[PDB]
Amino acid sequence: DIQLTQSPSFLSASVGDKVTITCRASQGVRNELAWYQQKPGKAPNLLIYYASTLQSGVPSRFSATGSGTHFTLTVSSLQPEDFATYFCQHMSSYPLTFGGGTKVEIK
Amino acid sequence: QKVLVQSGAEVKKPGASVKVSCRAFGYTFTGNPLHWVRQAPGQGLEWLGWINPHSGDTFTSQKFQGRVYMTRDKSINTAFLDVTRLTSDDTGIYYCARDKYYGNEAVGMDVWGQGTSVTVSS
Amino acid sequence: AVGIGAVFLGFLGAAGSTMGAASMTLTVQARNLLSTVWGIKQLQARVLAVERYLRDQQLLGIWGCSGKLICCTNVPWNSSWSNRNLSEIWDNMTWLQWDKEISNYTQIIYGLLEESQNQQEKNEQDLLAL
Amino acid sequence: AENLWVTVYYGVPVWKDAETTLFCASDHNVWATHACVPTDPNPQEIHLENVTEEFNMWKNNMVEQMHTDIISLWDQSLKPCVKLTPLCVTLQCTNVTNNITDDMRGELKNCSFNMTTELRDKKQKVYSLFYRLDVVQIKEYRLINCNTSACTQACPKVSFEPIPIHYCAPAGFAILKCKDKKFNGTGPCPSVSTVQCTHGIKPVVSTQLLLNGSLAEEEVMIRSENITNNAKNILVQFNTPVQINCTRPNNNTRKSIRIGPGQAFYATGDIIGDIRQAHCNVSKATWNETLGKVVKQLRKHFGNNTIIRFANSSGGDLEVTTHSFNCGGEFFYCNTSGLFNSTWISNSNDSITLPCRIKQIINMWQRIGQCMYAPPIQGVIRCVSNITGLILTRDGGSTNSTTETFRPGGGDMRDNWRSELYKYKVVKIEPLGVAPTRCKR
Amino acid sequence: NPQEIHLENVTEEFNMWKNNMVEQMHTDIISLWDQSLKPCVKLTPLCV
Ligand SMILES: *[C@@H]1O[C@H](CO)[C@@H](O[C@@H]2O[C@H](CO)[C@@H](O[C@@H]3O[C@H](CO)[C@@H](O)[C@H](O[C@H]4O[C@H](CO)[C@@H](O)[C@H](O)[C@@H]4O[C@H]4O[C@H](CO)[C@@H](O)[C@H](O)[C@@H]4O)[C@@H]3O)[C@H](O)[C@H]2NC(C)=O)[C@H](O)[C@H]1NC(C)=O
Ligand SMILES: *[C@@H]1O[C@H](CO)[C@@H](O[C@@H]2O[C@H](CO)[C@@H](O[C@@H]3O[C@H](CO)[C@@H](O)[C@H](O)[C@@H]3O)[C@H](O)[C@H]2NC(C)=O)[C@H](O)[C@H]1NC(C)=O
Ligand SMILES: *[C@@H]1O[C@H](CO)[C@@H](O[C@@H]2O[C@H](CO)[C@@H](O)[C@H](O)[C@H]2NC(C)=O)[C@H](O)[C@H]1NC(C)=O
Ligand SMILES: *[C@@H]1O[C@H](CO)[C@@H](O[C@@H]2O[C@H](CO)[C@@H](O)[C@H](O)[C@H]2NC(C)=O)[C@H](O)[C@H]1NC(C)=O
Ligand SMILES: *[C@@H]1O[C@H](CO)[C@@H](O[C@@H]2O[C@H](CO)[C@@H](O)[C@H](O)[C@H]2NC(C)=O)[C@H](O)[C@H]1NC(C)=O
Ligand SMILES: *[C@@H]1O[C@H](CO)[C@@H](O[C@@H]2O[C@H](CO)[C@@H](O)[C@H](O)[C@H]2NC(C)=O)[C@H](O)[C@H]1NC(C)=O
Ligand SMILES: *[C@@H]1O[C@H](CO)[C@@H](O[C@@H]2O[C@H](CO)[C@@H](O)[C@H](O)[C@H]2NC(C)=O)[C@H](O)[C@H]1NC(C)=O
Ligand SMILES: *[C@@H]1O[C@H](CO)[C@@H](O[C@@H]2O[C@H](CO)[C@@H](O)[C@H](O)[C@H]2NC(C)=O)[C@H](O)[C@H]1NC(C)=O
Ligand SMILES: *[C@@H]1O[C@H](CO)[C@@H](O)[C@H](O)[C@H]1NC(C)=O
Ligand SMILES: *[C@@H]1O[C@H](CO)[C@@H](O)[C@H](O)[C@H]1NC(C)=O
Ligand SMILES: *[C@@H]1O[C@H](CO)[C@@H](O)[C@H](O)[C@H]1NC(C)=O
Ligand SMILES: *[C@@H]1O[C@H](CO)[C@@H](O)[C@H](O)[C@H]1NC(C)=O
Ligand SMILES: *[C@@H]1O[C@H](CO)[C@@H](O)[C@H](O)[C@H]1NC(C)=O
Ligand SMILES: *[C@@H]1O[C@H](CO)[C@@H](O)[C@H](O)[C@H]1NC(C)=O
Ligand SMILES: *[C@@H]1O[C@H](CO)[C@@H](O)[C@H](O)[C@H]1NC(C)=O
Repeated sequence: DIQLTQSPSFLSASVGDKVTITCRASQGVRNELAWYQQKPGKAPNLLIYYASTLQSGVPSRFSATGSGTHFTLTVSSLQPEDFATYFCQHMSSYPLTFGGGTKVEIK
Repeated sequence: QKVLVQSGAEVKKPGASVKVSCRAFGYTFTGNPLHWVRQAPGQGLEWLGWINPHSGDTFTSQKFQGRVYMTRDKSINTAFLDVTRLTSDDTGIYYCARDKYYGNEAVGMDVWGQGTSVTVSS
Repeated sequence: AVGIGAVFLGFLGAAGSTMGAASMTLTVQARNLLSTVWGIKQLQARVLAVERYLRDQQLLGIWGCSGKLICCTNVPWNSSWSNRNLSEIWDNMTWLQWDKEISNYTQIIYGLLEESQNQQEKNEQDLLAL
Repeated sequence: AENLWVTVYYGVPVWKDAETTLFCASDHNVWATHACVPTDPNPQEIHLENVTEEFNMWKNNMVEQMHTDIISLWDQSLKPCVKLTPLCVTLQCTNVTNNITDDMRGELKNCSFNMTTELRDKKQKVYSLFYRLDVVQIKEYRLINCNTSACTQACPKVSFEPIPIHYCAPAGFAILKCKDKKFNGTGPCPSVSTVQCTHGIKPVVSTQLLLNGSLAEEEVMIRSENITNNAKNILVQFNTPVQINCTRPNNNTRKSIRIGPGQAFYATGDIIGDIRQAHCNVSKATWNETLGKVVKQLRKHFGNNTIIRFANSSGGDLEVTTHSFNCGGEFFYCNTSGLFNSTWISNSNDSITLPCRIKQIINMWQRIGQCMYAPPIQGVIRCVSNITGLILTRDGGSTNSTTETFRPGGGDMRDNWRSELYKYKVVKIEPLGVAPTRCKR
Repeated sequence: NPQEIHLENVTEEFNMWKNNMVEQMHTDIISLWDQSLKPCVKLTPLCV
């Protein structure tokens, strides 16, 4: 399968600070990437598709950039309800696999 | 308006068969494909596969072929996932998700069901 | 990415899609055009629908585009009708906006197609005479 | 260096605003569903993505078509019934005074009169209990409609209960539905769908209170063609229905008098037991909280510090000045004075009782010279309904004062249909189009 | 000269007791009987 690795696994930050989370893919995907957010014991929600486009209704503070193997998700200004498990998932070839899981925690 | 609703939680013995339903509201059922994914307790999301409600074509992950089946009924706008030979490793929340599917190819899962909890124990 | 084939969006589901995508569902809209106070609210409406469909079919037929959903013609696109390039037409605009834009030049284009079809028929008759 | 050519596309998804004749669909009654297409068991709604459509409830032709259809069905249902031309005679009327309450003083007239029989050369002396609103003194009285037109008795086997009706468009036409919640009936709707026909709309005839209608799924909705214009009726749609219990408790007796060959007139013989006023009950706390919601929604349009007052209807016919409706064949006109009587300043189990007067001679639509006589209903009658909206009218409008007064309104039933068809429009598909392409024939 | 086309090698299922032609003829006959009597005199005075 295609391996998706994430950095950092855990992260402590304050409201108003900036968070940058990196997804790295063993194989090359041009823009076949999706960023999701899942809260504790709740269904996941889509944040980014095509690695650079916000999902409708997503706050504009979110942003993402990257092509090939290196991708970054940026939260410009942390918000109180933005603490959740962040996922990055590829769809270039079967099967579709999700990232390890990045958890943002308040400081 | 786009919503997906599943059946209730299931508790089964090992080796049985479980049927998870998923009905769509607010959008054309045949107009998008449906992913079937699962999340184990405290683990990540495992991609079981996805089905095309219009043509009826299905794709299952290579580590699930011959074990999990998918079907749909357009008359009631529902998609069924049938998982057989249940084991203790199959416990978790099954999710049915609508893909954005712009350009007749996978783009992203934007609408998700409430999640059906399936448990397997002796 | 990965795909599993085409999907069905409904009767007018492709209304909001681009012209390139909307042209892949022409038949979907095409086949739905034909089908004592309430009973007489049906007869004349059915007649009107039949007349509208037959007017459209005759209009297509007198251009040489009979029995076709996409039809090329010998009438050049006079740029005065529209100055947009194809790149911004077929990939960044829908058919409703196009109908809004070109509502003024419809009948002259229709007459041009009619006369071009008549010329084509006469030319074919002349050619087959030899 | 373009070398572009015309290319004809047939089947293009493009539509234009159009007016056409929608036909009825539904799953003895006045609303003739026996001439309606069967409704599909699983109606299909096509959800149009990226489509934004201009809607206007106050210029919808669907309302006019529904008005015409309802009037036509009402006229058709009454054609085969008995015409009470002989009923126009001198009436010897006395006061019904046995077991009557202080609120029924002279409300019922015991009227004796001569009448025709099946034999042309014979007459029968009969009597009936009429209502004070239905007779006018010439001890000698005559029916109110006698100097305007002869009244047609309603066929007793036909039921007045509303049945849902769907309005499906013909071929080549589509019905666009606005799914946008919080939509106020005018402007761009970005959430649009295509439907073969609407939800089942019940033709409920009511004044000053919309009954058995649809409810707003988000909050109370205020709609007006021009809110700043006091002459325009304000349509209020509730989200929580207000239960109203309306009863006539008189144990009426129906007798039949043969007025001709195969012609029967249904008279009110005698009331078994006590005689007391018909009335309606509305929960007081529910009405208070509904009025609070209406006030807080109206403050958005008329300012945050304005005083919002609810008062009585200004005046006019009994149809408009009172909540007029039908409850199991009998026509109620209820004095809605306990409802719209309050002032609101920005900062248990009892119920409001609305007295009601029953009428048999009815002018349903605003038509002079076409009246209907409702036969009496055998026994006590009760009906429970949902108040789902209001038809208000703003009083005055001068800038001198900071107080706004809203009074109940109605009369024109087009507003009643408009509250249900506000989220619908009809369009005609234009499948032909011409586009530029490099292709050449 | 009405034309009858004789179908060879054709066997068809017939049922006289479920024929809609009978119902249509019944309706047409009743309608014609009603129509013929509409522009006639009504003997309402005769009830004496
Ligand atoms: C809003 O909706 C609510 C709920 O749908 C409406 O309330 C319902 O109203 C209907 C009709 O008004 C009512 O049904 C009647 O119930 C009566 C009591 O159970 C029945 O007696 C009555 O049957 C008689 O009438 C029918 C036609 O109306 C006949 O088909 C039937 O054979 C009966 O007629 C016989 O009896 C009468 C009286 O003795 C006699 O005159 C006749 O000759 C014949 O012998 C109906 O079934 C429901 O019970 C109501 N339900 C509730 C919960 O209240 C409400 O009216 C709606 N509001 C508006 C404004 O439309
Ligand atoms: C409704 O409109 C939206 C846009 O307003 C449509 O989404 C757009 O779809 C196109 C093609 O499906 C996308 O183009 C793609 O862009 C990516 C990245 O540049 C490229 O790799 C692809 O090859 C393709 O060109 C476009 O990005 C996308 N826009 C957004 C904001 O998502 C949508 O498809 C429309 N819906 C319907 C039913 O037509
Ligand atoms: C209405 O008037 C009629 C007649 O005027 C009343 O019928 C009479 O009832 C009494 C009993 O109280 C009988 O003795 C008479 O023979 C009846 N007369 C006829 C002609 O029927 C009737 O009771 C009155 N009803 C009401 C409500 O006042
Ligand atoms: C029914 O008709 C009879 C006869 O026309 C009426 O009785 C007459 O009443 C008038 C007064 O209005 C007298 O001058 C006649 O002498 C009466 N004649 C007879 C034969 O009684 C009777 O009043 C009528 N009934 C009603 C209710 O109007
Ligand atoms: C009055 O309003 C109540 C509440 O909306 C209606 O009760 C609903 O009836 C529908 C039937 O279509 C059900 O699907 C809902 O679940 C009911 N809701 C509740 C809270 O009971 C009631 O039917 C309405 N009555 C009338 C006569 O319109
Ligand atoms: C409307 O409300 C009044 C009281 O507010 C009701 O009158 C009561 O009716 C009950 C019948 O169940 C009697 O037992 C009581 O004695 C009555 N009390 C009074 C003060 O009248 C009336 O019944 C209600 N009507 C409806 C249709 O709900
Ligand atoms: C609304 O309330 C006013 C105030 O009570 C009503 O005016 C009354 O009208 C009656 C005649 O029906 C008079 O006897 C009263 O004296 C009037 N009241 C006052 C204070 O003068 C008015 O009728 C009510 N509106 C409706 C439609 O009933
Ligand atoms: C509607 O109800 C109101 C309230 O009862 C009526 O106003 C009353 O009218 C009577 C006249 O018979 C007065 O004695 C009361 O003092 C009035 N009460 C109030 C609070 O103003 C009104 O008249 C009724 N409307 C109709 C048309 O009868
Ligand atoms: C009948 O009663 C009304 C109201 O009580 C009264 O005005 C009328 O004069 C009475 N008629 C009689 C007693 O004839
Ligand atoms: C009928 O009589 C009533 C009361 O006598 C009156 O108000 C009405 O104007 C009359 N109508 C006609 C057409 O004469
Ligand atoms: C409410 O109606 C007004 C009438 O002009 C309109 O301008 C406005 O857009 C409507 N509200 C919304 C949310 O569209
Ligand atoms: C609404 O009515 C007021 C008062 O007559 C008028 O000034 C205003 O122009 C009207 N608005 C529209 C949109 O017609
Ligand atoms: C009405 O009167 C009839 C006849 O006396 C009786 O059978 C019936 O029970 C009465 N109904 C009520 C509600 O009193
Ligand atoms: C109306 O009647 C129903 C059923 O009897 C009852 O539950 C409700 O409380 C009543 N409401 C009023 C306002 O009388
Ligand atoms: C209207 O409200 C006033 C309170 O100021 C009260 O005195 C009066 O009795 C009310 N009238 C009705 C008919 O509810």
